[PDB]
This record gives sequence, C-alpha cells and structure tokens, in this order.
Amino acid sequence: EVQLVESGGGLVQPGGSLRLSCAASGFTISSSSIHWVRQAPGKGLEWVAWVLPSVGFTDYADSVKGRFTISADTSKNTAYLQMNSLRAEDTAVYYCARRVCYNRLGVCAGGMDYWGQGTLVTVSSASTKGPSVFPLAPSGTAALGCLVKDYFPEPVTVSWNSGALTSGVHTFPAVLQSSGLYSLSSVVTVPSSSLGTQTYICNVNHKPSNTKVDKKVEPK
Amino acid sequence: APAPTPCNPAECFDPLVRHCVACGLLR
Amino acid sequence: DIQMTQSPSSLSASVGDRVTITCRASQDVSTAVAWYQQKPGKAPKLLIYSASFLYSGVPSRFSGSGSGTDFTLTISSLQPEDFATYYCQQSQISPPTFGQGTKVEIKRTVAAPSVFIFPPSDEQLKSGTASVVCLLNNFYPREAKVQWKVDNALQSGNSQESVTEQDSKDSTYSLSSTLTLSKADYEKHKVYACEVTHQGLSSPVTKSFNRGE
Repeated sequence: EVQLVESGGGLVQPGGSLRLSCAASGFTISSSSIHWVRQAPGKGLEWVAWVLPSVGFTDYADSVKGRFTISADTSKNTAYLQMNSLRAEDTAVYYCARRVCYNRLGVCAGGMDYWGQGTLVTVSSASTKGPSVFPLAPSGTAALGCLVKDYFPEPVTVSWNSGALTSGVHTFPAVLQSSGLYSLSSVVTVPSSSLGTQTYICNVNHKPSNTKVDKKVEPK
Repeated sequence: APAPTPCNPAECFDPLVRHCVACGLLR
Repeated sequence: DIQMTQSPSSLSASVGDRVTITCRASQDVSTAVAWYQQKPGKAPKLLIYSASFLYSGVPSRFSGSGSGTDFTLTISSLQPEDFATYYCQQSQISPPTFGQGTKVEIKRTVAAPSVFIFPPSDEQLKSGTASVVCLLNNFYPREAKVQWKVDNALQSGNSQESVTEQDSKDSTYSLSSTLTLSKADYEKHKVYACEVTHQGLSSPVTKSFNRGE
C-alpha cells in the first residue's frame, strides 16, 4: 500500500531554518508530483509547493516563494521542504501529499489521495517547557479529569488508564494562556458507584520536552 | 503554442505540472 | 493566479438533509476541480476528483458536478460523522489554490449540559497559582454563557473557554471554562460558583463549592 512518512518537524527561532522530509513507500515519486500543504491555527488549508521529481520541476505559493525550497531525491524516494527565514505566520501543521493521476482522454484526472500524518512547525523564541499535571477531583454519573498546565510548544497527548478508558472522554483543545504557555483539560464521566474502587490514571505525554506523566485522580 | 511532448504508454499529460506523469485507469 | 470561492462559508444541516456546497473559479478550469473533507487537526481526505469522479472507497452519498467555472459538492443524505470542513481545489492551472473551505456542522435537537465544578488541587496551590474548572458536558446547540462568582461577585476577564468538536455519533459539544487566580486571592474567599445559561435549561444552573470542603 501507499505510505508517506513525514519527519523533521519542531520548534525554531524566527529567522531560523528547518527541513521537513516526506519518505514514500508503495510507489515511485519520480513519476508523480509531491505536494506540501499546511494549516495555520484557525485558518484554511494552504497549498505551499510542488515538485515533479523525475526532472526536478517546482512551483511555489507567493506566500512562501524565495524562502522555502522544495526538492526530491529519487533514489531515496523522499521529498523535502527546506524552510528558511521563518516567521510567526509560518507556524503550522505541514502535510505532504501525492497527486494521483488517472488517464482521461490523454490528460490527468487527479487529486491528492495519499497524505503524510502532518508535522507541527512552531516559529517562536519561547523555550520548551514541560507541563504540570493537576487532578480534577470528583464530587448517578461523576465527572473527573486532569489539568495539564503550562507547556510549550504544542502538542500534548492524554489517554486514560493506559488505553483502557475511552468512552465519555473529552480532551479539550489547548488554550494559549496570557503567560505564553499552553494549557488544557481532559475529562471523563464514569459510573458514580466506581469512585471508591476503580483507580483512574491520566497518561499525559509532551514529546517536545520529553515529559511523560501518569497521574492518579482520587476523591478528596 | 509549442505542442507538448507525447506521453509514453503508462504516462499521461498533467496540465498542472506541464509534463507527462504516471496515469492509472480511470473508473 | 486563479481564485476559488466557496459557498456558503459554513452551514448547519440535520442528519438526513441534502447538503449542497458550491465552489466558483475566477477563470475556466475545465473539469479539474477536486473536493476534500477534513476532520479537525487531521489530514484532509480526497472525496471527488475531476469534478464528478468518485475516489475509490468514498461513500456513494458524496457526488460532484460542474465544469468551467461552477462546481458543486452534494451530500445526498447527511450522517453525523460528516461534520468537517470541505475544500475545493483546482489543478488546471498552477498554482493549485484552495477555496476558503465550508464548515459543515450537524443540526440536531436541543440538549442541556450536565454541569460540574472543580476546585484547585493542593498540588497546584503550592506553586502559587489556583485554577478553578467548570465543565459543561454533551450539550446542543453550541451557544452557552458561563459566569464565575467568587463570594457572589461577578468575575471579569480571568477565565478562558475551550470547546470540543461535535461528537461523531450524537452531535453534542462539551465545554471547559477555567478560572485562574493567584493563591492569595483564592485563599481570601469561600464560595466559588459557575452559572451556566443555555437554551436547553429552563433557568440558569449554578454549581458551587466552599474552599476547604
């Protein structure tokens, strides 16, 4: 099957540079155009570039032209996006994609069918800080949860009882605090009878600061 | 004006890229 | 360059409704328009390519039409899992510009939130700050008002809200409101309460606690 595996995301200084990779399986990239698309927080999808690797032809959105360089290495079956002179407005999730073509009367009928998993680029001078995890103590049905406060950059993941608890879980979007640090809560509703018997643990992970916390939430 | 290069079997012409590329079966 | 204009910007439609999203090109783009569906924070999904052609695997209820300048994505019978932002893209002429998108939300019956208040943990208080957290769970519509009262006194701009995407089976929302104070100001007062106003609620619902159980 087809797979596009991205890598190289992260945090960088305004003015700084960074290289995304998009490694492909199940097809040859030389005969297809590989595309980069990105989504800034609370904005539409924005196409940024393409490369036709067989010959090395490229094209760029005006918004990125003169700063980013798209390229490919046919023998490594991988495409790249070198991004320079980065700005706050470049902060986004960057996806790579393949344009599939089908033969309709000699010309391509196509679109972007296979996509990488998307990799977050944050452009900012702030330092990476790991979160603190605080319990939201409970008390029919009871709400409890845990509060993941003061981290940078995005993202955090939250799972419950090591993958056993999923129903009734709500992990909220992160909010940018006035302090410049993110925070979020994950909550769950459980049967009110279990509170004294089942232990509830939130598994928080913040890969950017390699912080991994597992927090018990018990009645006070 | 200049007629594009003819695509071999297995390829077809993608106007987006102004070039021949792989082209599968349309269904 | 070529510009793609979608309509409407957004819409709300009931499960079972026919949904029509329009997409216009500034210039003739033949039939080279595609339609994509994007679930929040996830890779978009190719629904339709070349105006009318269905990508293998895509449910039959999605279809597209048009050529030249005017294109339309139709969802014959809207299902709960279909909320997303839908984008058209033209690939006749480079650069292949996206339309603004069209956010589809699922309209459904009104439902009240179960409200819950949470006091700040002992752990946090040591750090010098206190977060008080109000939860509104599984409600519809999205419009809701949350007010904080510390010893019956209305609070200004010391709280923030986050909301979940629609639930993919029951189309409800959940909402967190977080009230942030210094430890000192927290330890000066007794009674913390969030007042929730919402259409599903006949009158406001207030959940409260006194500091130190």
